[PDB]
Amino acid sequence: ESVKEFLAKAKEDFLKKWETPSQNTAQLDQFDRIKTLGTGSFGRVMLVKHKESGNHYAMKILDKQKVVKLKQIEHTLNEKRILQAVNFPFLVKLEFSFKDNSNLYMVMEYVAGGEMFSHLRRIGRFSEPHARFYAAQIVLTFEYLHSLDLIYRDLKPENLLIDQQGYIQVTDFGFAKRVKGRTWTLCGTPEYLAPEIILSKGYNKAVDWWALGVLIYEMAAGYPPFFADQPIQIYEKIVSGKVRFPSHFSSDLKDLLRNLLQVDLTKRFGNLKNGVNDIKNHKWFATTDWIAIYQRKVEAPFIPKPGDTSNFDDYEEEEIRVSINEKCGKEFTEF
Amino acid sequence: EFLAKAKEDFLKKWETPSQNTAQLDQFDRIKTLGTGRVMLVKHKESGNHYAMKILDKQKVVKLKQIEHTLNEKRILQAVNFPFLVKLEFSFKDNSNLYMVMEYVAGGEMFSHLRRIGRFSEPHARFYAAQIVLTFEYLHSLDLIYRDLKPENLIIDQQGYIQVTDFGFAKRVKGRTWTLCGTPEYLAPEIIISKGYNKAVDWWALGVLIYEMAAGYPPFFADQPIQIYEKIVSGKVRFPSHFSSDLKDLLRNLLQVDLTKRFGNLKNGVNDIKNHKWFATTDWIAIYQRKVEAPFIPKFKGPGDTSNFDDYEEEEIRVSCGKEFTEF
Amino acid sequence: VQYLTRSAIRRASTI
Ligand SMILES: [Mg+2]
Ligand SMILES: [Mg+2]
Repeated sequence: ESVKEFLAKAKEDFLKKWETPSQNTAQLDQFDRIKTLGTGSFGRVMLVKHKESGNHYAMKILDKQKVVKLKQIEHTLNEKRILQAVNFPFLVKLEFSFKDNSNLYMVMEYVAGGEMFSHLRRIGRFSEPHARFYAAQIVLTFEYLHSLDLIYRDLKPENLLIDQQGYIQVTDFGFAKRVKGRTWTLCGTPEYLAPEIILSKGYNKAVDWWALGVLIYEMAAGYPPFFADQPIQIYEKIVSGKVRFPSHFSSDLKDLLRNLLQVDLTKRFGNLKNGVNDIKNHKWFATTDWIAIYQRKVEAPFIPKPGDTSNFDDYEEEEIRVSINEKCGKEFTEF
Repeated sequence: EFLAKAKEDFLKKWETPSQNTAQLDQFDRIKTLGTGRVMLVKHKESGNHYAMKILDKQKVVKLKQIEHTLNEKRILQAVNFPFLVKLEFSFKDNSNLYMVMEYVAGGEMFSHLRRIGRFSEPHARFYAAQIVLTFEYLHSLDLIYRDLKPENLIIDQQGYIQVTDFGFAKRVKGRTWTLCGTPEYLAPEIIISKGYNKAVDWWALGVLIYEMAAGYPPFFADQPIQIYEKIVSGKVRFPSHFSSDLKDLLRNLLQVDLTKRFGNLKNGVNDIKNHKWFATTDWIAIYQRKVEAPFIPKFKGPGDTSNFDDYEEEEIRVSCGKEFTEF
Repeated sequence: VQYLTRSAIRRASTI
């Protein structure tokens, strides 16, 4: 199976860069600071132009001191260390990284289309061939990531960026862990959490299969399967398990979701011995060409409108000052 | 005039405190109330019940909390206000600090809120007014409380709020930088490290009011960092059942912009006290506690802890002393 | 049923 063969060349390469992460692949003065695309609690994201190439990138400036104050040290190293070892069409690309006395830097491909969350909200919902298009992309990405013993743990619409070509690109690996065994952290959003997680059972990759089940549902309906304005009720409703499908759900879609949204870890699609094949063959994915999608030779249902931050917000623009003094030097040397 | 005198007696006490007015062998430690550890105690002689906060000298140190704890003690013992728990005694049994306070048998607001889910706006308004006044009091002494939240507000027998946990209160004419509090209640300034002031409590009030009315707090997640991101976003969605006047108030309280945050402007509290949500509030009436509580916890008699959860009881024995000289 | 979500359990002060 070319499928099995390609994931090994992939494991291999992931593994090289994983043992030997790439550091300082650029520096601040190679870029022009155009615009602040977003802000956070220990960093922001800036639209930049690489001076020599003339290409635009989304650049992440993490204030090293803030990162330590908020205890995000390894979460930070971990995301960087992962993005930098990873390579697949539908994951945002880390082009360059590097650091100052003051900051940490992560230059990503700029994806202007914004995130599926807004779009889905904007337009209400997605046709099933529409939803299936995005769904196909996730299945592959998980197949890839899981191959590397990586749990994503953060599937949700606002984490799926939509490129000019209309394809999904996954962002934010803060909570992704390389885990052979089982793990216990509560971290992903309430609507996408699997029963196991909520019961502090100690979960594994099958969680992402649960979450995919939720994404598909929301993409097809315009709301998640376990919704409630009260946080605690979101949790109860998941553990309960009762899922109702809008009239307009193909019998195929219903069947998929029953197998994805499945408490019985022994019967959940993804965790069985037949693997992702159970999903990739399911009757709801008959009209989908898996290698064409991987190669992006499949026409996308939607496309979003040299910059500019059109589909973004406006923010108070701050100087990127750098101390003459090296800050928190010891704890980030692995970056 | 009042504040003037309150600012006086608070000063007198703040510079002539009381220490070691009791001893461990004067109470029969009945049960654990909360979790450090707090125990329901009953005094031998008096026979009255109190709540005894027992602080482990060595974890305090190992956790670098000496100023903070020397502090709550110092402040608790010097404040006087209808909705502030009274410190009745204090002393160190040579291995851990002991603060003895009035017992407030009604329980955390927390457990009642979770049990019920959410209070009505009139119920919520009743509590809010009390904190609004308690903060005015406290700010007037130039104090910042910095630990507002349901699990820190006890309901007394009449259904009036009693504030415990002064763990993080500091006297701050000016500005401070310490990052403490509890994630869901932190204002952007304190997360964001460009220093902050007492306006941080009014933001917290907005969080409490919202959580009371709604049942959950405005910025919610299962990890603090995620909560911080939501707070910095500063973006808030309100339940549809929220009244418009309620919606208004929270927008003014949960203002990132210190320049338009209610309570931190020209009229101080009066902007809050005079807002349309509070129209039906007799503030002098609440201060005197001549308002009938919409809710009263079930108290049976001396020593009932039914309003509190159960907890394992470890023993408290004797064997880091030099550091608490003035405790 | 005891859910460990910060929407159910007592939230501890930022240590
Ligand atoms: Mg407490
Ligand atoms: Mg405390």
